[PDB]
Amino acid sequence: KRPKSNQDWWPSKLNLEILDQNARDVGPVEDDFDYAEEFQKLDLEAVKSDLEELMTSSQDWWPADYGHYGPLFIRMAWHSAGTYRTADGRGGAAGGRQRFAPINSWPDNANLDKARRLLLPIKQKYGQKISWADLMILAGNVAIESMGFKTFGYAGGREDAFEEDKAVNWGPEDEFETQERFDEPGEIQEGLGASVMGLIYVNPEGPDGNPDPEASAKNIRQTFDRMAMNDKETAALIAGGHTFGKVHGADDPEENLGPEPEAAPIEQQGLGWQNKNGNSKGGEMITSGIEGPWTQSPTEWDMGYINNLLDYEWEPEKGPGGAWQWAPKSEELKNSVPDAHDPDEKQTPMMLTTDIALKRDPDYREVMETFQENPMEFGMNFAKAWYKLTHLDMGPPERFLGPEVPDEEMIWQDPLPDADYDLIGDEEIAELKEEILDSDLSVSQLVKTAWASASTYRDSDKRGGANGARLRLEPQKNWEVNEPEQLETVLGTLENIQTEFNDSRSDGTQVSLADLIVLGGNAAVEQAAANAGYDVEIPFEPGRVDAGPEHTDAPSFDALKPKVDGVRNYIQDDITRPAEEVLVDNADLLNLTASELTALIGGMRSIGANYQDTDLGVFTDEPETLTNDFFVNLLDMGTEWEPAADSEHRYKGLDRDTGEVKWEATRIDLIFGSNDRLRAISEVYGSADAEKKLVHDFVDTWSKVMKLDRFDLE
Amino acid sequence: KRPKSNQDWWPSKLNLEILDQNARDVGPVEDDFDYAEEFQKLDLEAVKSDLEELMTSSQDWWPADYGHYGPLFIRMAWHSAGTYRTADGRGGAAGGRQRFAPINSWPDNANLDKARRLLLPIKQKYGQKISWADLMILAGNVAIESMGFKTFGYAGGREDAFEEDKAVNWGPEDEFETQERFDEPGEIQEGLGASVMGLIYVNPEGPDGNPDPEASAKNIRQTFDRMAMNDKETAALIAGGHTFGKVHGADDPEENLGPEPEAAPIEQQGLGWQNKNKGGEMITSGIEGPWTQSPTEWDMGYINNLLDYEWEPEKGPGGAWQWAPKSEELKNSVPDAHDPDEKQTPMMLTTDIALKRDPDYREVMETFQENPMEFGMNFAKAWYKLTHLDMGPPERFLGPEVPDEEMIWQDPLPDADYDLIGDEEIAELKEEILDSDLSVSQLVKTAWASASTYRDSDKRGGANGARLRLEPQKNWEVNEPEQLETVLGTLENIQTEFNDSRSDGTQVSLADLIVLGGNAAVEQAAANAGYDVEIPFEPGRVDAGPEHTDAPSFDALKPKVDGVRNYIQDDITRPAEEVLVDNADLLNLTASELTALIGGMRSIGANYQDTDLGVFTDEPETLTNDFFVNLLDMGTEWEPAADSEHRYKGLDRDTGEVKWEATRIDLIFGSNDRLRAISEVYGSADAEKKLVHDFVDTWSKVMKLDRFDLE
Ligand code: HEM
Ligand code: HEM
Ligand SMILES: [C-]#N
Ligand SMILES: [C-]#N
Repeated sequence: KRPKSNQDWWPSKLNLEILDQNARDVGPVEDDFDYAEEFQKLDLEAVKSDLEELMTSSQDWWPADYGHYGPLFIRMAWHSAGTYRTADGRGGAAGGRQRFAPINSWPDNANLDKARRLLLPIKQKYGQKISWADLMILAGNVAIESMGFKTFGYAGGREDAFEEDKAVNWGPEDEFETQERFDEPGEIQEGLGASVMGLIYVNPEGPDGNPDPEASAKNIRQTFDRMAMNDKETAALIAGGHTFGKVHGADDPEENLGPEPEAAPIEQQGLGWQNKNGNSKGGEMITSGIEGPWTQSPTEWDMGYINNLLDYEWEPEKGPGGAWQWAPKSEELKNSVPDAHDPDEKQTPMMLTTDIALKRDPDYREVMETFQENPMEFGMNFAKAWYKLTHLDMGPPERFLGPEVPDEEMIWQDPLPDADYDLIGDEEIAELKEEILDSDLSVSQLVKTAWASASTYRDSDKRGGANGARLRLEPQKNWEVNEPEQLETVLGTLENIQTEFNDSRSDGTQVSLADLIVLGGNAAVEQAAANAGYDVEIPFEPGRVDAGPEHTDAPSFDALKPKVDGVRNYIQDDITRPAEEVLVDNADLLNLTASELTALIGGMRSIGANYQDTDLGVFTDEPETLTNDFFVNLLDMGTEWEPAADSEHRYKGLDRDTGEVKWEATRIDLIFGSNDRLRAISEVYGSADAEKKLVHDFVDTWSKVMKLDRFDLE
Repeated sequence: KRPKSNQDWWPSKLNLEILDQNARDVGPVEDDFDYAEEFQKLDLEAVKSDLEELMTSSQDWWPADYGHYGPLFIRMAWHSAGTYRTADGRGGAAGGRQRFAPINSWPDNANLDKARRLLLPIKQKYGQKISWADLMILAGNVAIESMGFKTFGYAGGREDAFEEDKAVNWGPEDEFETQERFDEPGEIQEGLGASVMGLIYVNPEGPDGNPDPEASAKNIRQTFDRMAMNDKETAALIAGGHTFGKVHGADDPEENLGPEPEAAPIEQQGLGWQNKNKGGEMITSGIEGPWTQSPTEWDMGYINNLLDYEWEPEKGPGGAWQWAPKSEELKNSVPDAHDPDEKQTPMMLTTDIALKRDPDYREVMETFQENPMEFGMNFAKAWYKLTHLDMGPPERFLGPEVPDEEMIWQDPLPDADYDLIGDEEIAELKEEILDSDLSVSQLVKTAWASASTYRDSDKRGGANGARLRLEPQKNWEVNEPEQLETVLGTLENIQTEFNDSRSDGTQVSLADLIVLGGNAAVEQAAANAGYDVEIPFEPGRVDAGPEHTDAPSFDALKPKVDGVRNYIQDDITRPAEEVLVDNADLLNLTASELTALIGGMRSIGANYQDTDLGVFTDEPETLTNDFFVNLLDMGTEWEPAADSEHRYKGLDRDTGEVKWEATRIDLIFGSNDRLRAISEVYGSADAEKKLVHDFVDTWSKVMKLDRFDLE
């Protein structure tokens, strides 16, 4: 059978596998592979020409509807980007993970296995020059362009993943197509981007399977908001997308489709949902279980969707696949659309509950009305929304590659300004270092502020980080965890240094507050190491700039607000999961391994950079001195631990003999002495001759985090 | 909550996580870390001195029984080594994995969390110079020596792991202390080293919890045989071990002990089994009492108590089955473990009575009782074997306490009493091999047959020694005996002619010729494809003889499935691809290395019985990426072959004509989501050179796995 899992024996066991994913890159790609460099060698137009030709090259094993695969490719692209969540920046099209379980087998991705398979020859032809991730989005773009609508732009640069993202929690359900995340529409459990397990956003038949358009709109609005889209963008995307193609449900998928890819026979070679006698029979194609086209010309860009939806009355009915769908009352639309496969037959348009939701909901209705009255505005909004949808997880403008990248930078790219001055050199760096350390700022203050600046970075969607010094802007400047009042004091002192440095120059050289924050942190770490007798020189990369409020969507940064911060021993008093689980989730966003996280937390506790300057986990008699005291004292059996009475997050470390309170700590600190694997790391660092190693490892991790958003080396 | 793993949604999904463990080494240790070099700097005597002091240094949180922790440490070491299984070489003491789930929380390891904790100060004092794995065995040895019994030897060199071994299947049960693996004692499901989930070998109360000693003996016999031990070794180890210490069962563990370590509160800091209502009231197994009158002294006390008195079964204070003496001569004959002023009566386990009631064990025990010197030496030798079985060949045994005598279970190798060949001679032999009547396929198949027996679990097997030419390997079905003899015959003639033509004292071994021939053949296959590759070759392998080979012990290395040769035994229970992954793990391969290997190999064509299964190329013996290009071609449709148990047919989608034949070994690379992603890379237009180089790198890595003398 299967070798089982510790997770099965102990469901509550800390999920360190997510951090192990950061210890190596699976797949056959060399260590020195530079995708950006490879994509630069690609003839994008040649790939687009091949995709254009593919659009009308029907393959017998999956005949193209209306002789054009374009709509199928748009759906593939929308589903690829559609899993994105702003909460943690996970999901999305950046790694092409629709190709792996569990996403490749979600019911909502039924038959996209065939869509991706149609693209295999092109992928093989261009090889490493174009990733599956980039290719899936490009196919969607070419499809839209080939059907009469010029796209807003396209950027390459999405490097392919070779496995699923183990850190994504898709929901609490134990079964696909079920929901245990909301009681009332618009009240979905926080952190989730969809209202049902296994679906992209919402149920096409309506909430809980009920054809209730009004209620459907509530979930549509909430899920799209959680995917960074407002009402106008949402309506533009749905209407633009459903302007093309059709839904498939010749019969009930529950009884007519074979196992999803992960459960299918080996001879299926990665495909799934085999149709019982007729996978090539387009006339009996089954995907969602809903049947019918939305418009009269499913392969042409026009106002057909908005017109059919708004200019006619619709009623809920039961389709041939047993699913809820809507049909028009009048016969003005009866057989007004050619059959997707039978040239001698016609079909009547249909609408989904989620489409009717756009007409019933007052706010959405207003948008659709305006679009209908102004087709130009409809196009403008759809083009920009499609570009946003497919590029929002790619990070800053520097990561957007290729000849089709728009000249206009969008706010959702969190753009950084150019430095209109000369960068400081080694001499200046050393001077600023001494000046910051000689200020009224302490080592703890400097470390805390540099961490506050860099710690917002998340590798999921490449947002956040120290470049830009957005820490000094809304909303970060007022986040509780950053201690607003304290932060102001530190920033003012650094700004004064910046001013004095800039005014003392006579050659055009200047320094940004962004660089001073990081440089101050580095100087403070070097100082703490020096206090312990170790001479360390942290590599410093000058060039960070200071971003302004005009180019910062403040509300969008709320998603980067930490609920738990291990370096600062901050635990929001409202979190549901155990603090250490959040700690691991956050560590993943910083691309840390379990060993790096351990060195970081342990080293940090010897410096003492806690929120509100508490002594939680500060197991040392000499604060601001980088040593392995945290581990030596944490592992000492002479101390016994227990939960603090009349407390929520505190534990007391008592002398096992006298009962004298020796230390105080939180679960963040104690997990390193409890979890089997973390304890093995702690034992290494807490050994007699491991101090120097811990110092070097702490410094290496500190430097790594400070540089996470510096793509000036990509 | 926590993300629901793909294995939860699809229980039958391939377990590639085991190969990912070979892709990265978790933990903080340097990439260029050499434990052997570090252990070499250790003052072993100083560590032993510290351990001897520790034996009588009682800690208040786990007070030593009889004022000596020796017996507890022996138990810790026996449990560390005792999970070893010969079937796959997994389990055992070599990585100190008793420290990680699930082993750290098995009921049989109750309170060893305290034993390991007692060793923490010594571990911290010596740091990287001594691993936990080495320290746990050393503590057991020092315990034994301190209590009056000289050990046969000790070797260091076990590198610590930083996580559990995900490839070990511990059994089918879904609950600890239950068994769904035997219907009759002595008939345990194959591949398992214990009769119950969560126990080391057997249930101390008896099979299925019945105090039946005769039946218990059947499970003892089978499980110890699965851990490489015969009747004399088994009896010596049990009697020797139980000459020391006691079993703890002050009350029922089911209701008096807190959660095991993995389930315990964070404040427990890694410990578990917190006693609810500890010393005088220690509860570990739930069985209570000493076996002997002097539990911290080596003597004949266990064998004498067992054989010289009659015992009867009863329920003890912890509610478990144990045996009490029927005579009052043994009443209150032992001092209480925490109070020398009070006394206790000895007890025996159903598994000890098993040694007296089973005819074969009884004969051994009678011999031991009559000859203490025979008992002692059998125990000393078996304890050394037990604790060193998974360390590999003699070259891996480190330190000043390694015995000069090498034992047969170490799979020893003879020294090379001659000068090694150089570049010029290597080239000559290479040419000679290629000029023979041996084909590229015969050469590759033979080298693979030689190198592929290596398993990283216990470091047994591999091409060094040329044991492929000896029993039992020369007769294994997978090795095609008749065909193998033709190849070895030709290489042996080349060896003879070369060795005779020399005068400077230089010689070449058959072990080296087999590998050199394989390398020359791969190079030729690459050249046929237009690529010039030079495979690194390391001379120095020797030819082991039957006297360096315990043949029966090598049957554990016999493959049920061989991916490179597309061999699938017709009796396997698991799907072929699951066995393939299990085997790949033993060769330390990642999913990508396995893919490069199988795909490249199919273009060469080295199949068992020279079949065309998975050989998706029009030009065999030519190293290309044809396997991938053809496997991924949608112009081909696949279906199981009618009336076939392992075959599939690849048909032209627009004709129905058969284009190819294949097994699940071949098709999994085009079915599994992750393997397909790897296959797509190699089947791309500009990936042939990369595949050739990746195949060569993997081939070379496998050829050198047992060369413990490089990196
Ligand atoms: C409230 C959000 C949405 C829901 C519930 C939804 C729903 C559905 C369903 C049930 C299908 C048919 C699957 C099938 O049977 O073949 C489909 C197809 C489609 N969707 Fe949507 N969709 C939504 C949003 C979007 C967006 C945002 C786009 C793109 C900008 C898009 C584009 C398409 C296209 C082009 C097709 C037709 C595929 C084809 O002809 O094969 N959808 N959708
Ligand atoms: C059929 C095989 C064996 C079985 C069923 C068995 C069973 C047990 C049980 C149930 C305990 C008591 C745990 C406790 O309550 O504290 C124990 C203790 C012990 N075992 Fe065995 N055992 C076996 C083999 C061995 C072997 C091979 C050795 C070492 C060569 C060993 C040495 C010890 C020692 C020294 C203790 C005493 C621990 C102490 O005093 O804390 N055992 N065994
Ligand atoms: C939906 N597409
Ligand atoms: C048991 N040992």
